[PDB]
Amino acid sequence: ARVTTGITSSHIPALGAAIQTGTSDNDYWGPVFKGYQPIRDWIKQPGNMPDVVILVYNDHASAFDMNIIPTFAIGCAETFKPADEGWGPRPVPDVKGHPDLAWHIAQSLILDEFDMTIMNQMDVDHGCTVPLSMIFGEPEEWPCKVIPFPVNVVTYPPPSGKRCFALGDSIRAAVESFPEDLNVHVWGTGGMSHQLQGPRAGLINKEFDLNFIDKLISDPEELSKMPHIQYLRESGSEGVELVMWLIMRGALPEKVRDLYTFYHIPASNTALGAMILQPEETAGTPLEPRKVMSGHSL
Amino acid sequence: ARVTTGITSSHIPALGAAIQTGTSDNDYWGPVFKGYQPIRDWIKQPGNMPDVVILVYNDHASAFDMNIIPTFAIGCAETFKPADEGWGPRPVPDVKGHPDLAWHIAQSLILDEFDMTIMNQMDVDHGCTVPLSMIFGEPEEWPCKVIPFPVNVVTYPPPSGKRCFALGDSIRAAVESFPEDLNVHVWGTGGMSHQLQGPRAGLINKEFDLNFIDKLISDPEELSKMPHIQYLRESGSEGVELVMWLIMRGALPEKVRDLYTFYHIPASNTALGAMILQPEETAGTPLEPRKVMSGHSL
Amino acid sequence: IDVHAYLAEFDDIPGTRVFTAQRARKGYNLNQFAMSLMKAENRERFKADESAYLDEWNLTPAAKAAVLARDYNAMIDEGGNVYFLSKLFSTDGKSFQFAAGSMTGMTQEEYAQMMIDGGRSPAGVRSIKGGY
Amino acid sequence: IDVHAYLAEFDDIPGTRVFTAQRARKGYNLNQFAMSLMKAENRERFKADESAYLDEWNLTPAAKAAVLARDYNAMIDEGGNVYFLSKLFSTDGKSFQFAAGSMTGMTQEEYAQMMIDGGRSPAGVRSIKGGY
Ligand SMILES: [Fe+3]
Ligand SMILES: [Fe+3]
Repeated sequence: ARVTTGITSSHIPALGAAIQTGTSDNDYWGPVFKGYQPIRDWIKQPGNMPDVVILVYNDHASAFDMNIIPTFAIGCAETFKPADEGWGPRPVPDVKGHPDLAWHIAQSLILDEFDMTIMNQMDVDHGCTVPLSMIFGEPEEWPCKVIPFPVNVVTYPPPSGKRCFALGDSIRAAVESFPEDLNVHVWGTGGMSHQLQGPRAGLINKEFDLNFIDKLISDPEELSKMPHIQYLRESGSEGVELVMWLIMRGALPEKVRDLYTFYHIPASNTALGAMILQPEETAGTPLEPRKVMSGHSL
Repeated sequence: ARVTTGITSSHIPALGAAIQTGTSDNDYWGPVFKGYQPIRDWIKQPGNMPDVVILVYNDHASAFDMNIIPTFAIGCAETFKPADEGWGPRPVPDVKGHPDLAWHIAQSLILDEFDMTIMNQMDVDHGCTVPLSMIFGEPEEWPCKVIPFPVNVVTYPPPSGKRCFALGDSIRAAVESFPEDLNVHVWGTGGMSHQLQGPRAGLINKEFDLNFIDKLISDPEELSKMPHIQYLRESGSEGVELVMWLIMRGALPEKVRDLYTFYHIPASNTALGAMILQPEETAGTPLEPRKVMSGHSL
Repeated sequence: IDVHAYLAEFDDIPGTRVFTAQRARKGYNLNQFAMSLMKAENRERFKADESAYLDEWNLTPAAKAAVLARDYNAMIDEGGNVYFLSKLFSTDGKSFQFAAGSMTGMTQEEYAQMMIDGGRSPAGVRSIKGGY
Repeated sequence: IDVHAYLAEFDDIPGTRVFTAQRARKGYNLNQFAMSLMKAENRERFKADESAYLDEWNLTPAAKAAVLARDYNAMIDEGGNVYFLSKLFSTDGKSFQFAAGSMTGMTQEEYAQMMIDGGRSPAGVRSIKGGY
């Protein structure tokens, strides 16, 4: 019944592995996990923990192969098992969804002219589970329900920044019209700048990244006009994942308060970003410090 | 690169079974197949045979089960096998697609803000092959390429008539931007009025059906405003398939010329409808008779 | 725009049960079982012993009985969808016309005569509260 | 709007092969092969005899040789997509950073140090015709 906060976060596999192999506290990973600590401590606080999390991420050729490629999909199943992506199933708890809210949202988006693909059975890869591990740690069960929302950014063309932004506003409407008074979150996961392929792999554009976060907060409507080619050219071929952050942003009102922001280079092949946004109207107090930028180059 | 004509037709399985059991000439089916003769002859004429057919239909829980429900899908596969719907695969040649044009339309539609689901492997059920058998007979191989275009009208809600209408125009734009000078057709299949379920099964509304045909030709814009509830009320719960007709209609200009129209009651549980529309500008000469209505009740 | 208003209206149509999310969720198992009959081997196994076959699909006692009794109205009440269920009467060798007529309480002969005569008239079976 | 104009600019980005429809169609067998490595059973069989396993996927000799040589740049040239191919290097026990670094020509160590230092700068690698 209410989208109280928007959170963005990285979901690269290397983070789940640091945890798995118990190296999340070494010289390399330590600064990264430390940067998530404030989010961890914030979300646990009473009234900050969500009932349902609508997790926007892109399937990494896990649940969808080359035979079926949906632009937008929504998981309306009861349970979602962690996918086996080559190393065996990720050793984390099964993701429990919320069929009632999920189906309600799905019906609303179609009536609102978004050509949704409803999924009643699908495995969730690192794109969905790594963010849960980063923010909720290693519980025996996730502390809330999760509605997986896979977006295609693998096979071109992915949806436009303008479409994603609009979809975000549609989700907020469907959530607000849901009878139960749930505390709902929208997480935009992926990014930031990075390139995994070819001679240009290793590309990082901190200028692009920081500017993106900046405009995402104050001028999302203008940011949603940014064409695909600009993401690719500037942030790397895989940096295009950032379009998904616009879905989260669009679910929030015009005025938002950024309670916390973390930016770090490098995290495997990427520049890592994570933040907490809440509508100015009901926002809480920002954290101290409000912004943190780690990495040898920062 | 050209959408020359729009054709609509029934796609009920009974027509396919009639052909199979050589009962297509009996007292019951003869009138029906007699009505398609003019179309079979017209299309086969020199220069009427299309190069490609974008066949719009609704999967009948064949290619898609309860686990994946796409609103709009497009088959970009090179070949499609007839589905086994309980009797074994339909004994008709394999459907050959047009990947180049298929992928072209897929990309254009997504850029045009339609959340397409690309299918690179899918069986085509009776909704797709029956119309083929009705217009091309029983060739050893279908005379042209076919691009399957499944639309969801089984699980609610199906797309809106307005969305379907807008989609057709987008398909035409996509076809028109394809570098090759192809003769493309857009067939809207399904309908007309009927109810397969409950105490109300058997319902037929010739008034509604006849009005639908009329408005689809002269005022599709108003027809695309008709809400789901009206189809369900007046044309039976399964008569909602007619929305798919707006997709075919939307791909044709404002001024079209109806070359042929056949309406017959009954055809199994339904009221059968079939017609050939063409842009007034390049429309061929209407057929004689241009309009025909069969059925003991007509 | 209002999903609740949209859905509420379908309740005013007599002798009709629109396949909405609520029904889809209820008949998930029954509809998936029906889908399994698209495979020739599954059909043979089902035919061999129907009851045993149904036990592997966790249907509710009501749904299971409806299938074994081939009561399509009862199956739709349990969340089944006509298009999914067509797989069942198809493996039975029946047509769509058979299944539809069987749900009207009419005899296969009368249902056929009715269709020949123009089908069931919408007059009086459109609105429950409007009576038309 | 101009689907052709849209795809055409992807050509001006240096050292980058965007996964367009053209590449997806060309690498369909290679990507579907990689997908199969998600099932442990397939992983083990492939590992037992890669060549024999690959032969069941009807890859082009170029695509097969690329896989056998673990040449990711070559694999991408044959239509492979990085996320599908991750199944392959994950099968080998390699990280995403190893795969990425292997396509740059630098030694694993040089690539790692570069990332620590801030990664590859966009300067000079945004436009082929522009040279910036
Ligand atoms: Fe990702
Ligand atoms: Fe149909």
